Amino acid sequence: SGFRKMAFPSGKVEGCMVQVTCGTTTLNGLWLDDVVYCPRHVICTSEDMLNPNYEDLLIRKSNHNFLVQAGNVQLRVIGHSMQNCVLKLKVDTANPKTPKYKFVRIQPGQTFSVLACYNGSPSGVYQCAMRPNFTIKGSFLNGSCGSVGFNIDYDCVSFCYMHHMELPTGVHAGTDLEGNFYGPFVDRQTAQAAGTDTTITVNVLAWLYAAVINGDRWFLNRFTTTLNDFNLVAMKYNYEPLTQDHVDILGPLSAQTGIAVLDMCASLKELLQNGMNGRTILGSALLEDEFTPFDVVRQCS
Amino acid sequence: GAMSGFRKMAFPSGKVEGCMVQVTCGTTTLNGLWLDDVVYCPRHVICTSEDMLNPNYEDLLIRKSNHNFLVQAGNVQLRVIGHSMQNCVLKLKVDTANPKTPKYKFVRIQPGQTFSVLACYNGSPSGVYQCAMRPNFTIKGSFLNGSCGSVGFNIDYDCVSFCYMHHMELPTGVHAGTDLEGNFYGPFVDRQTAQAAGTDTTITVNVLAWLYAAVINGDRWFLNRFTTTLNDFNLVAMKYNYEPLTQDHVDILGPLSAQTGIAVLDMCASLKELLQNGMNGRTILGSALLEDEFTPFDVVRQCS
Repeated sequence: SGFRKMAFPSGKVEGCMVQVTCGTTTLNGLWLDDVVYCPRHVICTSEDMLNPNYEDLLIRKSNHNFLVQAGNVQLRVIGHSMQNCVLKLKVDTANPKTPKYKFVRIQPGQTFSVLACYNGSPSGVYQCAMRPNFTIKGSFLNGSCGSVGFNIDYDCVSFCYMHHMELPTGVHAGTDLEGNFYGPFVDRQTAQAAGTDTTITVNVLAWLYAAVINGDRWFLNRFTTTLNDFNLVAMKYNYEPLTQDHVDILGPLSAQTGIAVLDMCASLKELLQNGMNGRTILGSALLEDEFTPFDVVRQCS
Repeated sequence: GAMSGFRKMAFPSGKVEGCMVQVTCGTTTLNGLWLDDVVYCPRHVICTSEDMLNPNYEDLLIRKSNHNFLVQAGNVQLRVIGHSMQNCVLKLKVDTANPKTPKYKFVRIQPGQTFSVLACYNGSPSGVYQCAMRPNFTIKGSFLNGSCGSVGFNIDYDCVSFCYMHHMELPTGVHAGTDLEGNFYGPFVDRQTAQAAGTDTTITVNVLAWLYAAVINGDRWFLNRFTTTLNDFNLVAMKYNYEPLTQDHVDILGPLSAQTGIAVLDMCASLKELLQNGMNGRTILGSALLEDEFTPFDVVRQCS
């Protein structure tokens, strides 16, 4: 018993963090083999910040304009190229601490750990979900530009996120490691705001399944609902619509507990319309939406 | 501002991951911490499930020799060359100093203080979380199976301060353990006897620190124009299962009071009203709950 949110152990990623400086701009970089990956906006001046022509500005940078520091060791930049919004700096030394890794793109609702860094130095690690509006909850004190998000499967680090900007609403926005933004954001200094956020329904259902596996069953009811009737109610509460894909993903939890997904949906519907009525689920008075069905299957099954 | 949407973070766990090993005595396997040439682990590794009701640790340990302990670091077996018990911790001297030993210290913490736990199974790190030692001396730990020997720590400028080692799971799912000198936190024993955590309370000084952080960040909706005496606040707070606030706690909040221009007792009156009204929809620093696992030490440092 005891369902606590956990980040992946961050050691494998800590070994990859470096400091990248271009002129007056300093941020974090990820050093894998002989390449350092970082946000392409490291090359921006205040003059450039509004409507920059990145590829044109970059071909006019000499390698030595890039200062890469790994601890007390300076790495020499021998090449540079841009891949979407990510800058790739080829260095003269392969990182001896490079773990087994892959670059993956995640979907909103999926979870990962972020190793928050400042000036190439790891500060802390936290677990989070990509929100349905493609932002990540977090402050200026939860890491700066170039900090990365990842999952670990067996001994392999799957890098899924790189922080590009902190928005004014206490959330950050960024890209995958191939430089493709998550969400309708751009790497320019312009008025950009996160869209209205919604609750990740499939994760709340996974969390209710976690509560059942842990013997917290007070909210279970005898009813079922259709997927359409549930979605009609859920959307009135700013919950994401549930898809057949989400129903399929919850399949193993349904089979393990003997509670069909649309049976658990009827429990959630009752919780939304009537509240918790002075009760808790897994010791919490609020419904948790940053645990995926896989996080539940991994921690307790 | 700086803390809008603040998320609690654990310390980067790399320096501790390099210290985790698997310790086996007969049929019992758990985690050990390898620092220099010593492996630290719960002394109950020498117990069977049967021994756990009434273990006589001195009698069980005298019967062991160095060769009864199997220590594995990855795929490498470490040779045990000595063993001694220090309170509830077993110390195994090994023939190899850990080359990954970080700069470290052993410290004993107080209830309300925070630390990170690197949850491990069979000497392998599984996850990391941030927590506080509860006022009832327990920790709200992971779902679990074989995490005994997993440790709690803080990191200050590349020095790891080890403050906790997991020993037991209590019937309420919470965890109990010791410091790295083997002294239990709370009135618990490394024995499978009827042991129950006392009623847990909210860490008031941490909630107040969080409210000051919210004010520094321009989130002021919960403030009121009242002040309270320290005793009137404690009379109300205790009705809500909040820890009583002491003059030490009032002193600790001093720099936050000076930075915001809000006297501690003035913030106390605001908390008293929050407890009365509740946070039904509203958020503070982007969170729907009153946070009690963020200390004044960290708020003062993050809000210079």
